[PDB]
This record gives sequence, C-alpha cells and structure tokens, in this order.
Amino acid sequence: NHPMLMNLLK
Amino acid sequence: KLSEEQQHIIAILLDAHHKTYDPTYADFRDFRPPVRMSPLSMLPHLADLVSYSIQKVIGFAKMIPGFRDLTSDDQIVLLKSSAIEVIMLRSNQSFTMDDMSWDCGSQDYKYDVTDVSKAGHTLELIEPLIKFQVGLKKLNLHEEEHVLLMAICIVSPDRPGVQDAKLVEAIQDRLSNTLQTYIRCRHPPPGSHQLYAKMIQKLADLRSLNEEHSKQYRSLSFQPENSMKLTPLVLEVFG
Ligand SMILES: C=C1[C@H](O)CC(=C/C=C2\CCC[C@]3(C)[C@@H]([C@H](C)CCCC(=O)c4ccc(O)cc4)CC[C@@H]23)C[C@H]1O
Repeated sequence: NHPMLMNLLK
Repeated sequence: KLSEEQQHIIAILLDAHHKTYDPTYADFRDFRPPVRMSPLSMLPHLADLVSYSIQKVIGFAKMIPGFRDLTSDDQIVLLKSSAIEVIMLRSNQSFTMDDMSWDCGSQDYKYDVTDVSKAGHTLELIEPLIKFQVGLKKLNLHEEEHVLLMAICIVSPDRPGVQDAKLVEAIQDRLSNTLQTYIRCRHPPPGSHQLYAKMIQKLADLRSLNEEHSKQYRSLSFQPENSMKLTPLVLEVFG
C-alpha cells in the first residue's frame, strides 16, 4: 500500500 | 580473520553512506525555512529535513549487500519500521556534545532541545533521544562501525509484517558477523571493550525511541492541520 516508498526502492 | 567478502561489505557500506550523507548539508537550503521566534514553528523545516533524510536512508538501504534479494513487500516493511531509527543513528554525525545540539554547519541549521520542542514533540521523546545521542557519541565508533550499525538496524528479522524472516536473518547475520570480526581485528582496546554488546544495546534503545515517536506521531496526526504541514513521503512512511 506504499506508492512512494515503492518507487524510491525500485 | 576479517575475510575479503567482509572487507568488501565494509567498502560497499562506506561508499553507500558517503553517497547518501552530505557533511556540508548543502541541500538544507531547499527546505521550508526554520522559524525560531510561535507554536509548532519548527515543524515545516524539520518535517522537510526528516522527509529528505527518509529518501537518503532508502538510498543507503538499497546499496546494502543482500537487501535486493528480498521481496518488495519486505523491503517496504523494513524501511517503514527502521526509518526513524536510522535517521536517529545517522544524526549522530551532526550531533555535538559541545552544546548538546545537532550542528548542521550554520546557526540556522543547528538544532536544539527547544527547536525539537517547537516541532510538536515533547520531552518524553527528546530527553531520551539526547541521552541516546550522548551515549552513542561516547562510543566514538569508527565510520566502518557506524555504517554497519545502520545496516544491521535496517535488516532486522523481528519487524512486524516480515514475511521471509529466515532470509532477513541471514542478511543481518552476515552484517553482524562482519561487525564482530571488524571490532576484534580493527578496534584497539580499550575502545573495543564490550563494544559489540554496547552497539547492540543501542538497537534496543532505538526500538523504545521508535515506539515513543510513533505514539507522539499518532497524537500530532489526529489533528489534520499538523498533518497538513508534513510531506507526502512522511505521511506514507510514518502513517
Ligand atoms: C542529515 C541529518 C540526519 O539525517 C537528520 C538530522 C537530525 C535529526 C534530528 C535532530 C532534530 C530533531 C529530529 C529531526 C527529530 C524530530 C523529532 C522530528 C520532528 C519533525 C517530525 O518528524 C514530525 C513533526 C510533526 C508530526 O505531526 C510528525 C512528525 C527526529 C530526528 C531528529 C541532522 C543530520 O545529521
């Protein structure tokens, strides 16, 4: 459920 | 002995940290200005610094050997729970015992008890946060030890919501063993005395700091006007 954290982790 | 794989691990973590931690603090100029005068006056500035510090912590995390083998869900769980702890840990670098403050290069960017208080946080967090910073400063860690501690904090298998705990443990153990062995070969006494155990104790102090941070975050957040002054990344990561 974490759009931004996911984007920065990719 | 300290193995080439372990020497490699240290190398990676030092560079990873150098790329994610600017000791000149040049980016602080992008943050909403600090206001010390005025309730919650410091909140926009510190919310922004935390937001930034979150991104930089993620940047460090991605570069930890074995972190990339984890599921995205687990990467996410580990970052969510450790972010504030790693921010507390990395902040030791700017913290100074000279006057018990975080000194980020200029008086506008030097922060103290009253400034954190002006960010909506009480002494329940701040008194033990500063204690934590003094106790960690007193360890006078090698930079090598500093980067390993931050990485071990991030890869913890007991964080709630952790799926592949066995794999998380295997990564952390590799970093733990790297740290034990480094202290023995590279840290001369008496600085090395019980140093591993003292570092581990700091991971326990951080859990408690994290718990308190969460309660106060939740209280401040109940009011939507405060939450308005935070950043989207901070809302996503802290809740
Ligand atoms: C680059 C770095 C580090 O990443 C971060 C640095 C310092 C960090 C500090 C020192 C000053 C005070 C800091 C920022 C702590 C504050 C408690 C954070 C306060 C702002 C905040 O996060 C918040 C405010 C309101 C709310 O509803 C929810 C959250 C958290 C960690 C504390 C300086 C510097 O060495």
